Amino acid sequence: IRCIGVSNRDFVEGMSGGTWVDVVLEHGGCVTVMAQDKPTVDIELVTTTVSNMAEVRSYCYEASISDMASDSRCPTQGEAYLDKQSDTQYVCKRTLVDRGWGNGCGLFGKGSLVTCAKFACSKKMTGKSIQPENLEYRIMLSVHGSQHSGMIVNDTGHETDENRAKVEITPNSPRAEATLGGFGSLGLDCEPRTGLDFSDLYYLTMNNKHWLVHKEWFHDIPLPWHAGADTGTPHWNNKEALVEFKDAHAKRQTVVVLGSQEGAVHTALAGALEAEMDGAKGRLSSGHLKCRLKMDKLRLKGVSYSLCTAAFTFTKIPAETLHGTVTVEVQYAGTDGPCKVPAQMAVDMQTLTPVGRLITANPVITESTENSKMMLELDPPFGDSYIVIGVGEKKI
Amino acid sequence: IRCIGVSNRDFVEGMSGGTWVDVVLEHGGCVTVMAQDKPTVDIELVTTTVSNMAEVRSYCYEASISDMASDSRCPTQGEAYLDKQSDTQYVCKRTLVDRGWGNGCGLFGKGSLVTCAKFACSKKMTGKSIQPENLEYRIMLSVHGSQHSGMIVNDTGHETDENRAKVEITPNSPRAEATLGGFGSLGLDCEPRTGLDFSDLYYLTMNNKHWLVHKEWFHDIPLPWHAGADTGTPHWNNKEALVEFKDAHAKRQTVVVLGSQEGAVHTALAGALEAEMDGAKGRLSSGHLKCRLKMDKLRLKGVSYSLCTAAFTFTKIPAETLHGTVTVEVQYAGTDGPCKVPAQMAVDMQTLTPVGRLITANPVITESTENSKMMLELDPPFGDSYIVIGVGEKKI
Amino acid sequence: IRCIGVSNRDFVEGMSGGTWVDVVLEHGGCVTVMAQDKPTVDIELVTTTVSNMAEVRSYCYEASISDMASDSRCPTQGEAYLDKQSDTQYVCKRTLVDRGWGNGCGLFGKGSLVTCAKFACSKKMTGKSIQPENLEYRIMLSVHGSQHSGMIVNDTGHETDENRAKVEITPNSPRAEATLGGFGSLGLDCEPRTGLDFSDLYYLTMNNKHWLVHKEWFHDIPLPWHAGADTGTPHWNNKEALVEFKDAHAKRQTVVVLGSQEGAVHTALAGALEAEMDGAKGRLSSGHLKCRLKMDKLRLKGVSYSLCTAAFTFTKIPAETLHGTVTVEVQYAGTDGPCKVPAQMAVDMQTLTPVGRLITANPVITESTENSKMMLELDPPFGDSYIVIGVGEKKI
Amino acid sequence: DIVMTQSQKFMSTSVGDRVSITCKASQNVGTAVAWYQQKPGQSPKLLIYSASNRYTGVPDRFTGSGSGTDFTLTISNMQSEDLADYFCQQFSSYPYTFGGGTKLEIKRADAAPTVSIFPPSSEQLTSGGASVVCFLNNFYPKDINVKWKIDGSERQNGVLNSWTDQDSKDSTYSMSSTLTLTKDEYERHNSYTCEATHKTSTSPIVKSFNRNEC
Amino acid sequence: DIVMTQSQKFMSTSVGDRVSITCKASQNVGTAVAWYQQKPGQSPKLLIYSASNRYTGVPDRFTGSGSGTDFTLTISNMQSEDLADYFCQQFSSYPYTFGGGTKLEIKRADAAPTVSIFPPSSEQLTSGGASVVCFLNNFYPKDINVKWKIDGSERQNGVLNSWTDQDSKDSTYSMSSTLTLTKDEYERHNSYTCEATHKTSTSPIVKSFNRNEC
Repeated sequence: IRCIGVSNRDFVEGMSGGTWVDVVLEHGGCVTVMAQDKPTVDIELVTTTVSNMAEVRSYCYEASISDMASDSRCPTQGEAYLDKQSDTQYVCKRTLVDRGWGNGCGLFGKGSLVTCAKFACSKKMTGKSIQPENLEYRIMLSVHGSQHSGMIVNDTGHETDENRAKVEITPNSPRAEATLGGFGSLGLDCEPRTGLDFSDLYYLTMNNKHWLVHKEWFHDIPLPWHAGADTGTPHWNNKEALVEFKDAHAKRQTVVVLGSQEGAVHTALAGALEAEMDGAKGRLSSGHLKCRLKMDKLRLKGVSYSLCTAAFTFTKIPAETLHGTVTVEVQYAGTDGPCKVPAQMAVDMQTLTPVGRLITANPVITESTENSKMMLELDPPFGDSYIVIGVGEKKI
Repeated sequence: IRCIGVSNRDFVEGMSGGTWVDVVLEHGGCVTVMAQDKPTVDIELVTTTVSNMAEVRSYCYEASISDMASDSRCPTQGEAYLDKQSDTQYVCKRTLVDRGWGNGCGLFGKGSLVTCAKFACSKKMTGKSIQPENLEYRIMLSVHGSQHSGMIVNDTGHETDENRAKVEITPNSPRAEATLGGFGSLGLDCEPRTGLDFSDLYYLTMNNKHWLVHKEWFHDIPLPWHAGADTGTPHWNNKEALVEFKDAHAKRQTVVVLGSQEGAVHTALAGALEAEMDGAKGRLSSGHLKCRLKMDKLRLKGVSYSLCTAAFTFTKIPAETLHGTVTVEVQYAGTDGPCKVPAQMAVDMQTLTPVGRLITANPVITESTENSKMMLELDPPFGDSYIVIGVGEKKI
Repeated sequence: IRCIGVSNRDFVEGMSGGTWVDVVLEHGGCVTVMAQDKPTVDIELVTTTVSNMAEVRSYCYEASISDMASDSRCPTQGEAYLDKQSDTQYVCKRTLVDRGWGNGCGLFGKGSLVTCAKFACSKKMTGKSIQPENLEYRIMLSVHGSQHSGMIVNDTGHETDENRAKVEITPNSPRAEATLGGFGSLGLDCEPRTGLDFSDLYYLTMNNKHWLVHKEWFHDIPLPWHAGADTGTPHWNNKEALVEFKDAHAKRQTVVVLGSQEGAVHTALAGALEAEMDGAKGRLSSGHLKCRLKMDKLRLKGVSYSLCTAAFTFTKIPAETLHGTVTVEVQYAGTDGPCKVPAQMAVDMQTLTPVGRLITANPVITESTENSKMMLELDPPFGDSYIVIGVGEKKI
Repeated sequence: DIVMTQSQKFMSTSVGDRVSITCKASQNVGTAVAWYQQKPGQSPKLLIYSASNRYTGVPDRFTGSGSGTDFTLTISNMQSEDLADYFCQQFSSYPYTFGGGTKLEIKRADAAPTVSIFPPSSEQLTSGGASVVCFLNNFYPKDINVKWKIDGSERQNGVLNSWTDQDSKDSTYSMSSTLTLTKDEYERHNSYTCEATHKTSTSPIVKSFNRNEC
Repeated sequence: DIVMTQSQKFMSTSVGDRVSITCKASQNVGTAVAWYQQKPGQSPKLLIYSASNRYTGVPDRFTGSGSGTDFTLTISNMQSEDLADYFCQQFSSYPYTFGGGTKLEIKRADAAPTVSIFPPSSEQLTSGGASVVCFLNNFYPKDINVKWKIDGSERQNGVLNSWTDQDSKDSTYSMSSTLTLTKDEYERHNSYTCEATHKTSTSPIVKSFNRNEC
């Protein structure tokens, strides 16, 4: 559960170091802990939420130019400054240009032009900082046993119904004890500040999308960048390099917009995780954690029962999984109190002997409903073998 | 005249070709042209006026700072920009500074300060451009003969009394012919655009003083420079470097004015001519010219006269001059029409043979006043020679 | 406290020499003394005040000239002295100048001019002497233990609170015993006359600013210098060299002011400490001292308490500091008499062994207020580790 | 959205006056305010930007001041070329709203209107419509009110008023007031009156005719 | 020298109003204009610089606009803390002259003054001077005029008027008007009257006494 089809599988054999088993979790995969002292517990990471981000720099995806004007003082002369050079907010470039004679003034020699243009950004891209504090995690975990195989993926009983607890982990609390009612509680300790390798990742937003960026990328990029701390009106740095003021060879110095770059930043970003967000907070998905799982208190709830009478049927037939495990659904029509279900992977029948690991721990169908389902899974040996259920002459 | 005491002397005696003698003139000195058959003409440069100058760049001798303010965004942000960064006209420097905890915010590693100050210049220094066009010259010239030695230096009548004339020379007219009434006219041709080596000299003004500056000095100097073309309000370049914003290991970043530099520019200028000006126009004094003097038409203002009777006296006694010439004043009480005055430098007594050059040309006292003065000068030899004046037994 | 964010850090391991640990202090930084025999004491220098300064020489930043006059005695005749040569206070320079003929007197070889000008200074710069006597120091010191982390930087109480104390050290008293109430008293011995390297530093004032200057600079500088001992009226030495009396080849000898130098002295001073004042005493800031700290009597006030119950909840979340130490705020809701606070940096989870140095000494929250804060800081090992606070199941 | 209120839509000024034009923002806009002047047939021209900065080429007679919600354009030593419409505009947030405008006109001595009344022409009375025209010419100040009566009863519907711009030479205003009614109604009444209320008389100027008289 | 004219020395405003303060320069000053506010006992504080730029920390309610000769400070959504004196200043050339100031005060409902008249005290009448005092208390608006009469004849010399600042709680004004004359003249007349003209009454409030009556 929260397992099987996921296809990225890690089995961790353990129950030695007093449940000291340490495990890594990756948003792609999941690790199942099988320990004789315990029912087999399925851990998977889900979403790592980041909250309380702050803005750092920003950029201009799409430049826009407004009012182009110029003046020239003829021959040697402190490039006559337009008024537009005093307001910032205007690009200006002072170049040398021939004004001969009928350009209006003697010494058709080399003069100077000063061209200026108002510069107003369109759209934007605003980095954001992510700090190890106010970092969260979400670990959903579940326990095989035999719950209804249709419940393999659900989030309705996140806080109730057999094995299924939603554990939060955030810095100021490396530990959370997940109480799975009746199985005891799985001691869980994780290092939030270590694994994900943050503080090197600025959180980045183009128009209605998101990313992550290693610093020394987003810190160094050649576009106009707002100072980022004040949203009142942009007072830019840069402001060249998204605007190329260029000339030919006569009397003119022209200016060009460059037609945003929004296609560049995309095609520029490579090897940067995708990301999504709901409001002030945002949810990455790339898992990394180092969790030392304390298996200390886990109480098998399938001990001290009888063996469920004879009346087992397959529903949907068995199947093979990935790394080679097998799953089974069994519907025990046997009307009894919650009861233990015999299952053995047998090599032939010359002598019904246990062959190969049975990893559901102890399947126990809990209902009085007289018709119930339990999904138990097991990994039989390499050669041909039987999966067997029940101990009565009605066994199937 | 316009000669003698000047002590920087050039004699030019090569009147060969059709009065083609070429002469150089230096505001310090003067050259006298002495040519057999032509009265000796004294040329001297006086003042080279420059007019219709234009402004090029300018600088700030004395900085002044106004309103210092700052803000800081605490570790992990950008440098929070003050409003004062959008107006130009404000120096701003963004530096890194520790803000530890009770500095108000966690992350005790390094934040950022942005300090800004209004920057308003006090006084100024404004270069000006000098172009070869609208360049003038002034050449005063005079002719020895014998006018009253008290008139050696005067200007009240540079176009009437004696044989003085004030010649102008400006580009669009390399030639000026000075008509000295009765001596004919001295053909004069000068190259204005060549000699003085202009176009490399910006005309420069500190407070109420003036200079000249080779370009590649005044073009490169490290001070705040106004663009020079518009006087409405300064929109500076530079700005820094007359203002040092400095900090000390702390929460502070301070700012200093630098207390003008006006003493630097002075002590910086060396080998730069002094200059003065009488308004829009200004008068350098350093002479250079190449003048080809056409001696063609010069009439001897002393031919076809008698010899002035006997009655010569010395007034003020003779004297020696510099390069070795001798001057003499003689007051001929002889009452006669304007008449020629005999003078001979004779080595010996009895048979008075001419010895050594007599360079006044032909001294001719012009008055009917019965008491007149004539200043004639001549260069005798080394050996004890006599200066002699007169022909009658009354000669002195 | 008086530490953490300062970012210039010196840790000085205990001294098994009987509180004989010797420490250097620099106005930039601070050294923390950690000794098992003691609570960890934070020392920092603040301001070194200098008082009872005396004036030595002075200079003239800005020269001003008043009345220029001259006379000349003609050739044979010494330089006729103006009356202005008898008053001092007047620059005078006797030069040789041609007076020919109509300059009024025979002998056209070379006369003499004497030009003189009244010389009156504007502004001034007055050095001052600093002597090792009447030299002070100010050392503020504080002790980590338990204290509102918001109090990390404050002065309101310097004579009260937990234990802060403001220690003065001046020559005639190398020692001061700082009594931090209840912690005993830190024996402190410092050599005032040695460290700062004075007697070589004149204290220097331009207009409304200050500096320090190595002697053999301020003693040798080429400007007019007042004798410094009497303020009645300036009787200068020098008085040339801020005034250049110059003249070309003519009848004139001119004189120039030089337009202060105030920009020079600034641009001249480099590698010179800048010191602010406030009247008669100037506060430098550059620290140097050799202080032998006597740790003899320091009584830990956190011994013989219980362990504060369960109710520990971090605030401001932890953070990293500079050289790698960690700070923590903890608000112990559980209220009792001052109760010792358990803290251990643990390399595991199950059995918590002490790992890495805990340097706050013994954190003891002193209040009855039932809600209190204590800032304890500690340096854990290199690898991943836990910071742990509390002993009860409610520990966080 | 931000409202910029110029409460004085019209101002009369003499050459040399200090003119004060006020602009009030409905919320704090800091210093993000521009001032323009506009003359007929032309685009507006910028005078002041960001509350207090004079644009290049603008005479130093123009100064902007204020911050927050209250902004003022001052014209010192007003000249005749300054007669124009003036607008403020804010740039604090979109939309970049303008004030309603203040039209500056020139003062001269008061002058009573010359009033003339015109019955419908015979040619118009072939049409079934009838217009009675009053011209009120060469008056100052511009404020004037016209009341029409037919056989003693005021008529407000069907009155159209048109004003000339202030005359470029004599600084007066002129107005046409036209009462339009059906021809049938026009021929059912005899007395037609236009009454002009203006500050130059304590009672209105009355022009009236009886349709059937000569 | 440049004259900066703020023609409105006093403005009454309600909280929430758009306030327009005008400054007119006597010659073109470009955008070289600042605006300040000042409260009693404090130095002025900068609001707007170079015509249109809002200084940091100033509420966005304040916006400067204009250029050339005409400058405006607009306060949108005026708040009670904006009550203050406002000044423009130009930086085109020395001297850096200020406008004359505009004092912003708050509007409330009109309120008639309560007027009380006080003959000279017996103690003052030992002195040879005599002061007759009228208090005119708790009125709005501030504009009020007091005329004194002695035995029917107006007296203007010797009248001293003093006004409180607008009250911080009730927004009213109060005034003392004191007629000082010699004791000898005071005892030669019987009737003394102070008359207060104020917009709250069509005729002045009259307080009068006869010296020799009780």
